[PDB]
Amino acid sequence: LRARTYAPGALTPAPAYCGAVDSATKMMGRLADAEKLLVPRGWPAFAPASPGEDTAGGTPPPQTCGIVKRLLRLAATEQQGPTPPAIAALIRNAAV
Amino acid sequence: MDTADIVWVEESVSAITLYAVWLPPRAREYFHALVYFVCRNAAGEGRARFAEVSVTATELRDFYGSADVSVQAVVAAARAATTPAASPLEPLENPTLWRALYACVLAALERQTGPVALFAPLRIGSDPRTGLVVKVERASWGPPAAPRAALLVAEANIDIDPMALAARVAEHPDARLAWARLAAIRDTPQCASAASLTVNITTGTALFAREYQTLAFPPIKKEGAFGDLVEVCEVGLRPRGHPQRVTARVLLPRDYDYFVSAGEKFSAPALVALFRQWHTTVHAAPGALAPVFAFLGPEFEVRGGPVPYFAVLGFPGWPTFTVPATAESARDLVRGAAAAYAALLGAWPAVGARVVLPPRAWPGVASAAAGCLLPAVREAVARWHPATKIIQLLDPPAAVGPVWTARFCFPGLRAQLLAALADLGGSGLADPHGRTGLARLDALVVAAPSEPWAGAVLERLVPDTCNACPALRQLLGGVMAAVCLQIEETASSVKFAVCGGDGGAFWGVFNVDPQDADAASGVIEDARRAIETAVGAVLRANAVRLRHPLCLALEGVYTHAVAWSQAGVWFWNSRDNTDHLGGFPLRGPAYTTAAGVVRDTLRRVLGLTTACVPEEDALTARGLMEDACDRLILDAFNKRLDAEYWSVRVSPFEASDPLPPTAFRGGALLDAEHYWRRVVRVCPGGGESVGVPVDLYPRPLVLPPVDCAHHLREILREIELVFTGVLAGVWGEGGKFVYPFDDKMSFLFA
Repeated sequence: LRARTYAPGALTPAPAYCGAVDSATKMMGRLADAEKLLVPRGWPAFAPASPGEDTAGGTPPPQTCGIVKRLLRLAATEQQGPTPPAIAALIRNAAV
Repeated sequence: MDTADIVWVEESVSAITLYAVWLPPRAREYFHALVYFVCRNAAGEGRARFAEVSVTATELRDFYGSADVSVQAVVAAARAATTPAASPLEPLENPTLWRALYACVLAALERQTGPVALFAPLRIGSDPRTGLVVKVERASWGPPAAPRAALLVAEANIDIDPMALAARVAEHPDARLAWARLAAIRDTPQCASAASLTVNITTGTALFAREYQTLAFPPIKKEGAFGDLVEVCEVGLRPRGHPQRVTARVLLPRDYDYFVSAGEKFSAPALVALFRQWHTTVHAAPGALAPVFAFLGPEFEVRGGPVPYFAVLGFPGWPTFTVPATAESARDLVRGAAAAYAALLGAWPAVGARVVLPPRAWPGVASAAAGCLLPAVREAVARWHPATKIIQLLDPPAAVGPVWTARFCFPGLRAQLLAALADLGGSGLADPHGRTGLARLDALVVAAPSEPWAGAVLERLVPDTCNACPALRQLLGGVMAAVCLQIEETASSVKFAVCGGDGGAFWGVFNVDPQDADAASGVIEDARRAIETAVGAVLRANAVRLRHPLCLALEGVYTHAVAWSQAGVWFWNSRDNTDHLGGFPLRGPAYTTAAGVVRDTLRRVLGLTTACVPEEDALTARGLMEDACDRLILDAFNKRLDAEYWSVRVSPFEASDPLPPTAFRGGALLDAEHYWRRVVRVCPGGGESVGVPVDLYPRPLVLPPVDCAHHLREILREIELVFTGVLAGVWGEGGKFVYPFDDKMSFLFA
């Protein structure tokens, strides 16, 4: 029950919002920055590919459906012990 | 040679090291070496003495094991090693040459001067005109002094570009990372001068602490004086291989004999850099020779080794013992290490299998030993083949019960056989001084029963000798086959029936009323005694003599046995609930819970088997099995966020995943990677299943969700492999056991 549903305090009124709201492109920039921050401790890299690049490869789809998947996977990751979860590297707060 | 000028003293020796290696003025057949002993008197007083030996080329080729070496290469490498400012890691180019050199020099010294030993009283006679030890003899004059230790702790910070490590790894796809670090450091020595270092040495009288921000400048933090740990000595020699006088400058320790370092985190480069700085500092003033600078370990080979050590061949002069810490038996470990160092003269484990006999003399000894035996035994030896079956008439799944079953063992047979066979074949040796080597082996055997370290040494040593020459393999196989046949023939008349084993250890069944308990304990002993006597007689028949008399041991008495393969077997005793399981893989922390579950379920099923019920019982049995599996999976849910729990071990000879680039940025964590590699598996996206080497990253970690379905399937296959056999054997069924993982509990981890 606890590991497969929203946290108890998420849907409770608060004076102000404490999340991350953005456009598409700046969201990509912030995601790249957070991934760079997290890489040095075990998190695997991304290695993407886009049309017009020097390597065609696969996954032609550009950053249109590739942001929601990453955001959802980041948001569904739980936390172990006193170490704050990974999402804190994007929201920039140690109380989420 | 004259005895009218020889001066005699009584002393003890605590270390033998290599000082110089040169070539006489006009000769290309042999070379000369100069060695240095650090002796002590009856009350504790250091002294330095020197000796000189000459080595030919035939002996060097024999100890190398091939005919592609020369004295010129040996001399060139020895001369190159003298300057550590530019070439500090010489033995990394070719280790076998250094191993052969050390072994041959030790053997020549032992043969020429006389018998020597460590930590034992001796009488030494020297020449006053030249100052070189000329004779050594063994005597007795009292309770020689006791060794002493000293604790050491060092830490260094070196920096190397990850690109070099990546390139070196790419060159050899299956290399260990410690070797890559060592090679990169070797390419650019100057990086070992700019490192930051910290050293703490604790002795029984003083203390020595230093903290260098950079190893090329004065210390930032200091405590203690160098003039206390060690003493500098100058000696004037006059060897027969030189035209003019020579001088030698050496270090003598004060109030200790060897270093002891814990194994929690051991790094070679720190010690190498520290000793390099000491070597550069001490040997500055002109007017004297310089020693060699060589070291050895398991990280000097591309694929590493399973037993760690750190061997010193030259500067500074005393050994270092690396012992794993965090063990309540640390004192026992250190005592075993010291005993092993003393007994084998310090060569083991550096030299390897050359401590017994050179690798180019085995075939003759083996042929001579086999030539005598007995006609039938010779015929058996000639036809030996690895994959053959002689005695052990059972098969895949089969169950026995309820009867009296027994297990017997011969403790330590291969080592005794090798010793006796080498002694028998020694008549073919083309030398009267090699027997000393064999003698050493004999001692180890006699100490095996009451000393664990001897047993471990023998267990590690016998396979190397066998791998050196296949003739030994064939001879041992033939003799063991003869022993097994005799055992079966004799056991066929004491109400015994051999059911499994190979000859070193076996198990069988008895023929007696299964009810009385006070009469079944009087038949096993008689059978054991009869088998022991018969095997002894058969061995004695073929002119084979053993130092330690044979002794056969009984390892338990049971009532039920089940066999599901050629290496798996389960024994159970239905009066105290004792049992034994053999043949289950164990490659991680999650492979023990499966073993416990298997044991419990098997016990329950076999307990229910005594309900004397028709085929319905089988159905009932099946139910129980399934239930167990269910519970296991549920229990695994609570440990879904643990990375070390699910990690599995991999050896160099298997195939593994490629190394992610980030792993090359770890730093000082790559030094302790001799043999094993631990790997886990994670899923970062959709179906990706990428790998991760757990041990190369600083703690704590930050990873995506673990992959539990993969590991759980891998475990479940092995779990079912045994249940299927039990079902097919106990009840004679024909249906395999299959657990529906994909349609019942796969939603938990999705």
